[PDB]
Amino acid sequence: GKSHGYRSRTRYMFQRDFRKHGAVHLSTYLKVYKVGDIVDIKANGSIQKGMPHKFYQGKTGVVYNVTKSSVGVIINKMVGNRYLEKRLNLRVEHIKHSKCRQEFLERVKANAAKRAEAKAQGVAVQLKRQPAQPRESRIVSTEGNVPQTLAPVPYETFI
Amino acid sequence: ARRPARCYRYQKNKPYPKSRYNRAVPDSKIRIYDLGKKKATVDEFPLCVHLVSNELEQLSSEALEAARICANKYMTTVSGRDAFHLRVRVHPFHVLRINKMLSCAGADRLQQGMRGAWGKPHGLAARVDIGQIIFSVRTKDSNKDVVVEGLRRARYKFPGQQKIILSKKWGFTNLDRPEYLKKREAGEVKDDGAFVKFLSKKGSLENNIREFPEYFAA
Amino acid sequence: VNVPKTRKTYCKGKTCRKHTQHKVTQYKAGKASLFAQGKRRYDRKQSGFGGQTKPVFHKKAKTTKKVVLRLECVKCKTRAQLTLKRCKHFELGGEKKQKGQAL
Amino acid sequence: HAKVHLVAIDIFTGKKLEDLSPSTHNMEVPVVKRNEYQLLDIDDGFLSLMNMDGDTKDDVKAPEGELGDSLQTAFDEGKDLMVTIISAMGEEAAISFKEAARTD
Amino acid sequence: AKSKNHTAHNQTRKAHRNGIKKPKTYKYPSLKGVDPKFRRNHKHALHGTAKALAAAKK
RNA sequence: GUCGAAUUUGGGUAUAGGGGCGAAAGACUAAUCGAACCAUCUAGUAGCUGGUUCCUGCCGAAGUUUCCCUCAGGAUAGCAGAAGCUCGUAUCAGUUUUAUGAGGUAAAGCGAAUGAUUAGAGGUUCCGGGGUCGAAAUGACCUUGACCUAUUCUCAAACUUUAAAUAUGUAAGAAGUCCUUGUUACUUAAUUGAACGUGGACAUUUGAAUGAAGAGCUUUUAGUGGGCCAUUUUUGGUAAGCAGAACUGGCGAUGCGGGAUGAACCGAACGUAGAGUUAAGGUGCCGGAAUACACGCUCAUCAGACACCACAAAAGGUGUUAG
RNA sequence: GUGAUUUCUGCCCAGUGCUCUGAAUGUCAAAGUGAAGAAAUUCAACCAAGCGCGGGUAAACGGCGGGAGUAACUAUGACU
RNA sequence: GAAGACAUUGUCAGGUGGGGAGUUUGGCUGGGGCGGCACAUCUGUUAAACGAUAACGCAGAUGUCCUAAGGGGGGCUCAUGGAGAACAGAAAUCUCCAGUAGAACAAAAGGGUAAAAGCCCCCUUGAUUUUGAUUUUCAGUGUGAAUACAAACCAUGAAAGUGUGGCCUAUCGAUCCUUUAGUCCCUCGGAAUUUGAGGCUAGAGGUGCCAGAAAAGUUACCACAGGGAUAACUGGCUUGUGGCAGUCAAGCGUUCAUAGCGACAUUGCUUUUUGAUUCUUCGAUGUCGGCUCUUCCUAUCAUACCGAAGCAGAAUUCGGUAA
RNA sequence: GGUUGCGGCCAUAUCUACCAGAAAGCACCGUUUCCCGUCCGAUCAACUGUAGUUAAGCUGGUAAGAGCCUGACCGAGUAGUGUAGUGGGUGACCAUACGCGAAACUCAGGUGCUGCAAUCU
Ligand SMILES: [Mg+2]
Ligand SMILES: [Mg+2]
Ligand SMILES: [Mg+2]
Ligand SMILES: [Mg+2]
Ligand SMILES: [Mg+2]
Ligand SMILES: [Mg+2]
Ligand SMILES: [Mg+2]
Ligand SMILES: [Mg+2]
Ligand SMILES: [Mg+2]
Ligand SMILES: [Mg+2]
Ligand SMILES: [Mg+2]
Ligand SMILES: [Mg+2]
Ligand SMILES: [Mg+2]
Ligand SMILES: [Mg+2]
Ligand SMILES: [Mg+2]
Ligand SMILES: [Mg+2]
Ligand SMILES: [Mg+2]
Ligand SMILES: [Mg+2]
Ligand SMILES: [Mg+2]
Ligand SMILES: [Mg+2]
Ligand SMILES: [Mg+2]
Ligand SMILES: [Mg+2]
Ligand SMILES: [Mg+2]
Ligand SMILES: [Mg+2]
Ligand SMILES: [Mg+2]
Ligand SMILES: [Mg+2]
Ligand SMILES: [Mg+2]
Ligand SMILES: [Mg+2]
Ligand SMILES: [Mg+2]
Ligand SMILES: [Mg+2]
Ligand SMILES: [Mg+2]
Ligand SMILES: [Mg+2]
Ligand SMILES: [Mg+2]
Ligand SMILES: [Mg+2]
Ligand SMILES: [Mg+2]
Ligand SMILES: [Mg+2]
Ligand SMILES: [Mg+2]
Ligand SMILES: [Mg+2]
Ligand SMILES: [Mg+2]
Ligand SMILES: [Mg+2]
Ligand SMILES: [Mg+2]
Ligand SMILES: [Mg+2]
Ligand SMILES: [Mg+2]
Ligand SMILES: [Mg+2]
Ligand SMILES: [Mg+2]
Ligand SMILES: [Mg+2]
Ligand SMILES: [Mg+2]
Ligand SMILES: [Mg+2]
Ligand SMILES: [Mg+2]
Ligand SMILES: [Mg+2]
Ligand SMILES: [Zn+2]
Repeated sequence: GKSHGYRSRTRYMFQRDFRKHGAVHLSTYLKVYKVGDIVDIKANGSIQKGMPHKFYQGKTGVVYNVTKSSVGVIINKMVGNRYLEKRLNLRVEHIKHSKCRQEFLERVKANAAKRAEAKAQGVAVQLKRQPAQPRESRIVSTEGNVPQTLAPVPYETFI
Repeated sequence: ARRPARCYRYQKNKPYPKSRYNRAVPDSKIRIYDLGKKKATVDEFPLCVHLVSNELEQLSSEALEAARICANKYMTTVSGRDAFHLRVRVHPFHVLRINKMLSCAGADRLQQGMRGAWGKPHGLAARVDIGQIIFSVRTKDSNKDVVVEGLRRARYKFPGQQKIILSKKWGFTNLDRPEYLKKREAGEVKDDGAFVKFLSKKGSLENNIREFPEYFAA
Repeated sequence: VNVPKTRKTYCKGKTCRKHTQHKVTQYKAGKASLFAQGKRRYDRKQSGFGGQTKPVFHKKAKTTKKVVLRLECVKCKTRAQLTLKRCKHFELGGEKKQKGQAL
Repeated sequence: HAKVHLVAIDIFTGKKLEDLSPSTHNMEVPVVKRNEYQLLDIDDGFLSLMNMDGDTKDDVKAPEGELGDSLQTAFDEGKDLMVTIISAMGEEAAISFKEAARTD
Repeated sequence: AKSKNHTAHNQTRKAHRNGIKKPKTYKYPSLKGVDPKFRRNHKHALHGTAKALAAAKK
């Protein structure tokens, strides 16, 4: 009859890539993970040990534990009408920093430096970002760029 | 014996082709797909016409058989067997399922209803789109009138509306008349037994040299 | 299956506390004795009229039984046991399997 | 409903037995096996057999069946006695006698 | 006498009637499941810190 | 039908209920019989049908998850009320933006893997089947087939290089950042690290948008666990006002204007009244509202007249009209 | 059980029953017997009927099959 | 007279005992039954590119097997093809070249694997112990399976490491009772010793209807509660099947398509066949057929009037207006 | 810049056929008493650096080279798709409004970069 195994309906989700089978380049293990890092989860079909269940594919969480060769992660899963926090244990292969924070800290440090240098002359640093403002008035000249006139096209079968 | 065609006029189910999973199908009625002087060169038949679809349907292999037979036989009887090259451009690859049920009087004692009503293969069909070619014919310009009439007489076997169009291409190539003509008067066109190969700008130079010699012999 | 007649394993014998040698024997039930609380209560209830009074089992479905080994430390002389998955055939005395031979 | 009435003959005793069951009762199905043993010199009423490898089975005791008598008769001139053994639930006896006198 | 077997109809509405609120957050989250070897150190570490501060502020 | 006998019949007497009696029908036993009548245990048990008696006000549902000899029933979770409690603009939001992830559907491809598929073209047999020349030859000619090479026509839910839109994860700060130096039995070749701290520095532009009707928390319990319809995606079937799913909105529980008529369609949701303007729909008359204005088409010896909606096709016509 | 008379009531005892065997390496309860133990108790050997095994029984319940070749036209099949 | 410590009688024990008593005789389901298991599970697809998602949907599989097919280490590289070597040939063994896996990895399929996860060799038992934490099904219970540490004892390798069964996704089991191992621990309640018994921790004995009752039929002599949640009539939707009608033209028709026919196709119509579903009725709509009686429909058998013919007349055929 | 050892990124780095390569380095290259492994000092082991050769490996270049990578108003704002209507059509299906937006194809360009340490006319 029906069937729901541990790895059901993952046939494409866990395929490795095109032209990328084989061992893994060492940079992944040369990474270093601190408690509190925000990390994305992408399964790697080559290492059956310590895989994440398909539901946690492509999700993002916060590390909370570190062991000899694996990592503890916290995820929020929507079950019923609430969220429950699940704790996972994953080998370092299905793991990679979400560079969202990598860039965000860049913004923060640049922000602080900007604030300080602006305060060096007291000039209202104006920190917050803005969405795309509507563009401004402007003049367009036609020198060597005389307007060119179009017209709709008649019809033919083109075969 | 054969269920009327109106029961399979539309595309109602996903394509269901014969494969290692089907393993029990009949054979399509259509076996010959290119007719006429098929060994003709490319260059002796410039004119080309198409029988194009203006619908979204399924065509029974039997219908293809009837149309092919009628069109071919007419084209032969009038214009001589070697004045055209006719070709079908579809293939029945979609299997059609049927739920065979007892048809005796008093079968109420045996029929079992739709309880377990998976079908059984009994006929093939081909799926066709708006703007897809069905029949393609190439011949000399002197026979446009006869060939177009043959195709018109052929449309009557197909369900739905189909147009007849005169392609502005040379033969079955992907080129229009003047472009092919200039390219052929230049050396970069070498015919093959049925189709034609084209000298390219890419490739290993001496290999291009060994063929198309007169093109380099400028 | 085939299982060696000897095996070296951790032995919690209050003297061993380290892997020691161990003979192996297959678990056997042991004779069901009277005077046990269950049996004697059951006899009391079965007495008198009423006929059968406790359920009797009919719908046997499994064909095999988990096999259980009986380990003893050759030094400390204490008995430990452990289990194996189901198997229709079991065998301790084993002619060790070979590869090169033909049919 | 639908029930089953069946008659089956005993494997070893040869007696005739029969019963009927509703078509849901699953009475036990015995497990048997044919082994293709070889017969050595016929000793006293026992039988003396041969594995493909071993010298075992001083068991089933030279079947008294009339085909057993025919086997005993055909034995004394030899010609490569082949036999089979049925061993349903331990109680076992030889059922079939056969010959491959090739040794070539 | 069949019976309609399964569906998720109206489940989304029935849920969103009350929020899908984020679970919660806190300082000092639970330490259950963390590396016990690390926990054993950390406990004595805090112990030593607290003793040092008490003796200093004394 | 039978009428001299296995005949008909009065009175007495015998047989009492799981018992009697039966020339045999499951018949008879006080109109009661495939288990008589009377009382009591007894208001017997019921997952099943029927009813359930005053007014107003406020809030307001489910026909779904899991387990059950469970399928007309329960438990559990979900949906609801009530009681409140701790605080007072927030650790919020069925939303967008910015930044950063994950995916193998639509589409597309087969002169790219797998599988299918039409046609010629060029080679290749110490090697296929042959025929012709030959006694044969690793001798020649034709033929069929194979095999290889470059092309060509067409496909896939259990194929795929590529790869959408819509849906979806995380972050956008004080629980932060920086600086200095304390603790440890952990770890490091090592005061190196790790983790938590001491102390100091940085505020309303404190780190996008918009809103916030307050925010958060706890109990406890009713009803519910037969659903149905519509657009869109979609499975079996020829189909169905059929059966089965996905997302959303409805109907049930709901009236009001319109579709004549109707649970679902269109508008729009309702305390009680007055005035004004509109929706969807209409403006010959029934009927409130222009026999308004304007450019064209059509004459039917079964015209045509409005979505869901209450049906018509392939094929034809010097009917007519414009191309 | 069958149903005047007349005329006949064929074959099968493998199965199920009934009956009759019990010389017997079959099986067995309670009582009793022997051994071990301080005792509770344990373990042995022994056993009636019955059953097992072996005959009779169909006016007892009942049952009473297939496949091939064959004769001078063919055909069939006395026959094997 | 007969019989005699035997009969008989009393109490236990085994046997026989539908004559009699009590009781049961699963669920799913396009009515129910027969059928099958969708009744616990696993692979791929249906599944609509997160997740979840039904059908007696599609293609399949499990109730096992393995002291190695586990663990570690080391060496090597496969399927296939070409070219050569006595017997030897399409196939034996040897050698070289090509070889991204086209092979193998217990088994179904799908992933994954090349100085390996494949093949061969060496050493071993981590298929061990102590209890926790976490993931999947989910109520965030259990069972199953799996993951990451901790504390010992180990194996392997020079070593870093690796190892808590099978490369990953399936291969399995509560309370009571019996039994085994551990502690040699607690208790037998007037106090002692020794048997015996009862307890704590951890396994085994099976519940496949697989979150787990112990269970054979018949009712046409039947009974009760109910059901239109569900069958047999009519009625409504659908038209496969049944019946009826066109479009096309290869041929038939001595010649010639249509005088009349008409293959291979294809578009419809009808509800007088039979299916298909289950909307209404199971507190009852009297269910075959015949008899009598009225009206209606047209797809016309005859009658009226016409047209056409392979229509001399005669006769006949086709067609139109027509109920 | 060349070369070597250890690498990162993993083809712009692979493959096919040719041509060149100072110095050093790498390499092929000589031998079998010992540790050691083989059917066989071929691989692996050990010793010499002496007897020789850049022939090969390796590096670099060459090809209207295959492949591979990048880009483009080339294809195409097409295919596809979110949202709307009492829009069209008997229907199959199709336009229209506000939005997002492919692949193939064509053309053009490119054919390894780089870290640590040592050594080199
Ligand atoms: Mg992927
Ligand atoms: Mg008593
Ligand atoms: Mg008793
Ligand atoms: Mg179901
Ligand atoms: Mg009767
Ligand atoms: Mg009476
Ligand atoms: Mg009452
Ligand atoms: Mg149950
Ligand atoms: Mg209910
Ligand atoms: Mg009810
Ligand atoms: Mg409940
Ligand atoms: Mg409830
Ligand atoms: Mg998919
Ligand atoms: Mg597609
Ligand atoms: Mg494509
Ligand atoms: Mg393919
Ligand atoms: Mg997103
Ligand atoms: Mg209540
Ligand atoms: Mg329900
Ligand atoms: Mg209701
Ligand atoms: Mg409403
Ligand atoms: Mg008003
Ligand atoms: Mg008026
Ligand atoms: Mg016209
Ligand atoms: Mg006794
Ligand atoms: Mg006896
Ligand atoms: Mg009874
Ligand atoms: Mg049922
Ligand atoms: Mg999904
Ligand atoms: Mg293995
Ligand atoms: Mg290895
Ligand atoms: Mg669990
Ligand atoms: Mg370890
Ligand atoms: Mg594993
Ligand atoms: Mg158990
Ligand atoms: Mg016990
Ligand atoms: Mg169960
Ligand atoms: Mg009964
Ligand atoms: Mg009945
Ligand atoms: Mg109904
Ligand atoms: Mg019916
Ligand atoms: Mg029909
Ligand atoms: Mg029909
Ligand atoms: Mg009718
Ligand atoms: Mg009905
Ligand atoms: Mg009724
Ligand atoms: Mg009534
Ligand atoms: Mg009536
Ligand atoms: Mg008419
Ligand atoms: Mg709307
Ligand atoms: Zn020990």
